[PDB]
Amino acid sequence: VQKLFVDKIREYRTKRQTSGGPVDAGPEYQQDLDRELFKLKQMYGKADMNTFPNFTFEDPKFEAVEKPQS
Amino acid sequence: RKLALKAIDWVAFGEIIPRNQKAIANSLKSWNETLSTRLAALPEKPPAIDWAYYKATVAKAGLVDDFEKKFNALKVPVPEDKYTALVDAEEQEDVKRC
Amino acid sequence: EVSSILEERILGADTSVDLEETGRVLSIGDGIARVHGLRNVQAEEMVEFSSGLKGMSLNLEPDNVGVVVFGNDKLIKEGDIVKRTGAIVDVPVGEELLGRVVDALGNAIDGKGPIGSKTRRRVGLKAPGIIPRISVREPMQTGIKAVDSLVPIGRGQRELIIGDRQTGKTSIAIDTIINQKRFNDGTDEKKKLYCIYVAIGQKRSTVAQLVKRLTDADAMKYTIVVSATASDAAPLQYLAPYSGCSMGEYFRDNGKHALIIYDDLSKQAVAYRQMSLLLRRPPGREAYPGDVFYLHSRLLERAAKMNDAFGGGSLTALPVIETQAGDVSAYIPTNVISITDGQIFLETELFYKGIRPAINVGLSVSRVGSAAQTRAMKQVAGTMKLELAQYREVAAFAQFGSDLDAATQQLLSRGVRLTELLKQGQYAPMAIEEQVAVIYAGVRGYLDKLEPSKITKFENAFLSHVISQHQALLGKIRADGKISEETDAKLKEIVTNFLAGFEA
Amino acid sequence: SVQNMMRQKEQEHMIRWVEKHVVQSISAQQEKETIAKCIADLKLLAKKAQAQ
Amino acid sequence: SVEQEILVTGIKVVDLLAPYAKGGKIGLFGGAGVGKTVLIMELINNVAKAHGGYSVFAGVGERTREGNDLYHEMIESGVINLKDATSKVALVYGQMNEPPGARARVALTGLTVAEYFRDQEGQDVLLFIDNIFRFTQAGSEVSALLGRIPSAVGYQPTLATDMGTMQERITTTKKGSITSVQAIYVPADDLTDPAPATTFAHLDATTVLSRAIAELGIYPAVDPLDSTSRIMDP
Amino acid sequence: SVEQEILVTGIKVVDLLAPYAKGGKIGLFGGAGVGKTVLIMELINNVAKAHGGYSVFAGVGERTREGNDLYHEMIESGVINLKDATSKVALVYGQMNEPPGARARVALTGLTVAEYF
Ligand SMILES: Nc1ncnc2c1ncn2[C@@H]1O[C@H](COP(=O)(O)OP(=O)(O)OP(=O)(O)O)[C@@H](O)[C@H]1O
Ligand SMILES: Nc1ncnc2c1ncn2[C@@H]1O[C@H](COP(=O)(O)OP(=O)(O)O)[C@@H](O)[C@H]1O
Ligand SMILES: [Mg+2]
Ligand SMILES: [Mg+2]
Repeated sequence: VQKLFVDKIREYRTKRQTSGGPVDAGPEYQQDLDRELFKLKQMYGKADMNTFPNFTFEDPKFEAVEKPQS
Repeated sequence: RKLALKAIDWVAFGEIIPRNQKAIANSLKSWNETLSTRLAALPEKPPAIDWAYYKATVAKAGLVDDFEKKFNALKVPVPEDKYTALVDAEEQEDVKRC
Repeated sequence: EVSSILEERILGADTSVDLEETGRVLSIGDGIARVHGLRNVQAEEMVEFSSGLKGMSLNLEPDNVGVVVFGNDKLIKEGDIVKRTGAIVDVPVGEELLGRVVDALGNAIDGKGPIGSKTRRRVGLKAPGIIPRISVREPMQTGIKAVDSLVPIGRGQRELIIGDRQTGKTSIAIDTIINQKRFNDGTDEKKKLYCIYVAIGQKRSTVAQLVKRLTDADAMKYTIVVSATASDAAPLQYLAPYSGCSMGEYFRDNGKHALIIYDDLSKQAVAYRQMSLLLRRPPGREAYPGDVFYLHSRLLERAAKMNDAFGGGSLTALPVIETQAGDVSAYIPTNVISITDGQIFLETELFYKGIRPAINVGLSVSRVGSAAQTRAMKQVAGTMKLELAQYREVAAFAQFGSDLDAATQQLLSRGVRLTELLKQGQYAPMAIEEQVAVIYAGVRGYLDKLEPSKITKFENAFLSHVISQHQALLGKIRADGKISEETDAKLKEIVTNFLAGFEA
Repeated sequence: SVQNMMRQKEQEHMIRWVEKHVVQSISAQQEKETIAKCIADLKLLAKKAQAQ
Repeated sequence: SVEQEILVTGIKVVDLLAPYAKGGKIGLFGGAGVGKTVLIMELINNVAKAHGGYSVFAGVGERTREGNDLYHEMIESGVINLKDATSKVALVYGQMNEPPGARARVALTGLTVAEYFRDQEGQDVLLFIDNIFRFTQAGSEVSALLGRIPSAVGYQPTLATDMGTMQERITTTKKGSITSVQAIYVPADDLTDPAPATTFAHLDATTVLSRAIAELGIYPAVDPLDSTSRIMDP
Repeated sequence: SVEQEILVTGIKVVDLLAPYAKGGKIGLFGGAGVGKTVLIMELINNVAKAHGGYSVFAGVGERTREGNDLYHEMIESGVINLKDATSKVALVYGQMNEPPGARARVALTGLTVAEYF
């Protein structure tokens, strides 16, 4: 069964030799995972690839009142 | 971080006695109970930023590290203390009147 | 490096030849194969067909053998080859399963990766006898104010959650998993708890909503979920209760503590009745076989409180049972009632009258009694149980009562206000030190002048006060365990200070 | 979540090519069948000596 | 899929106490002659014309008259068009004149067309099924000649397995979404019968109709103290 | 026997209002939380004092958790003894998780021992 085994190892290395990527997928796997990630990134969040976030916040204005005693 | 203590909010601090204004003194104790729990929600120190695992797991380089180089040497300026002095200013005039 | 790991597996695979003890198929139909041959199969032994499905041989007959199928029978044609494995059914078990989703046979269905468990365990083992057990004393904390006050659960007791459809039977057993987070991140090793949840015949979308609820509360790093859903075959909903006790007995055998929830056991007696009547066994009452009592008894008797010479472990079992129109006098609602210790009876009438969780404390019992409560909770709830029981005698005078004695008007006045302390929102489990303080505010008499609609608003205000401003008192009831005379006075001016200036 | 998700997309598309491509390659190896019988029985010669 | 929404209908009892959901399985209970076919005719009136994608109606074991009052109330509203290629509704019909081997494979034929739109295309599909009690009953007639001992009150021994084999294809996956409304006959007003009391595990929103409300004149007779939903959640 | 004869056990409420015949069968109504397992442990003690006859306990399909507490409740009351031969009972326990043939013969095994004495 080792002679059957190396026959499998041959066909993995011809699958390693790629130049156009998915040969058997075609437009079916290309339209799927592009629409699948964009449906998941819409649930994930709108964040850029290199834009680091920076912002500031405003604290509450500590006001005062009057009370006449003594 | 920094954290200072306070005095007892037991008898006097909820009996400020305005012109039937026990509601304003009741709101004064209600802010101390809310902020002490919000200070108990988050600790003084945040989590640590592992830098070495960021390079291998996000190994599409350039765009990953440039945000990690700009957000690392940033600074967080806290809000101003302009209203901190004027509220403490009216305590100095009323204590001379009391 | 995706090509390298695929080439790695196929050289690491074992392609070796062996012998077998095969036998041809006679007649496949409705999920019961009849195999001719297999002259040396034991009872309840796992075989496997030619397509890839597996089978468990239940009937050892003279001229054939009746083997149920773990799948669908459209892949089994008459004239196939049924090889022998040579072993009874066994599941992987260990520490590596913590935080995974498994089916009834230990495979991974969540798609994170395969289990790395190095051990293996049978599902048909026996209970410990009379000698390796000891009486139950430690508390199992649920986090529901009505359970820990009136119907407590010890660490080794079996407690039945019985009620109709849509009354919060799954929700009582889903915050008991959430509540043990406060011990499971700390240091005290003999107070941690481990939870297992078995779903027997529910739809896949419901289990996918419940894992996300336990992922949100960060309570899927110490929980295992065993899912045998509705679409899966009839014997996989039979193994799945016995495939969870074998994962809850590895923690009992090694000095640790555990918890298991069968959701629900009334769908295992149905998935087993179908297997019986297709194997031509003599029926009985409601077409159940003669041994449905022997099916549930040897599953619940595996919950035990071990002693110190064997490790000191434990196993706690909570089965869920769905009645029909509130008739507990059926066949399966009377088998599991006479096996276990006490029941929690959730009604549907109290669910719409405002009482949520709708626990009826008139019919709920626990026969370990007060020996599983802490000393703090035992002191206040012993009078509350007597106070509520005097109210339920006189509940029928409330609709038209104003011409009664002042004691009877008082007994109504305390019963309504003790009820409002028992109501509780979903996914908010409390602590025992906070639970004893709220009961102490009510049973003493500090609420008979507050209006009955304000008892909920007063309680949420009072609890957020004593967490931040009296934290050093709720460390001297958690660590002490009892409530002394020093803490009795110290708690006394606290609820008098808050009640004085409250309404603002 | 993009670097590890898309790796599983070509992990399954890798084996989707091979198992349909093995059966079209071994169908003409009848010259390998004459040694496939000659290697089987020597394992059986190794196997029948185990019970005996 | 795990996400939940709310799909608004316009009925006052339904939207208040038991809200329906996008991509969620909905059940319409109740006896005989209380309004299960009219209430399932109302949701084709409101929901199906304002909806973007397509729609499928499978009718399993009901009167052959009422499959003609649907073909003639969907031409005059323009949903079925007999002159060009702009229709939006398919129809699959196996009625109560068929042999009992044919009333138990029609509901599997309804959700095969409705699986093409969800999987091979990506649109949002609806699905209306009336009735679905006639899938269980039509398998309890061929059973005793196939050689099976009966269970409780007269159903087959494989009752809750082939029900759960059909009801696990009507789901919302990561390739589409199927809203589904189903009418479920309850035999002689008893929700403890083994055919309606095992469909409860497969439904998110149950709308239990009742004859004790309908005999007051309150229409639609929906029981408020017996209808639930999974999204009644603050 | 050709005559009825009263068995005396010492208790004032039993031996006066609902007396016990010698040889007859007695039905004990009541369950948990009422104080039943004390009345079992005390009728063992009094017959071995006033009459001189031992007893057998037969647990027909009984729980393992509740068939362990009765072992240790009898130890702490003297009627069973781990040090010498002054015990007053013999325990037969066919527990609940056993096959349905083994839970039906326990009341026969626990009657053979009672026929020896
Ligand atoms: N304490 C509570 N307060 C208010 N609502 C609750 C509470 N507990 C549960 N519910 C609600 O009750 C509904 C059904 O509860 P749950 O599913 O737990 O009941 P169940 O009887 O276990 O369900 P099933 O009949 O499917 O087994 C849920 O929508 C949940 O929101
Ligand atoms: N909008 C409505 N409100 C109340 N009752 C109705 C309504 N529409 C029809 N009905 C009543 O329901 C009965 C049965 O209608 P239908 O829904 O066709 O039957 P079924 O529900 O038994 O399939 C009719 O007799 C009719 O009087
Ligand atoms: Mg539930
Ligand atoms: Mg109709």
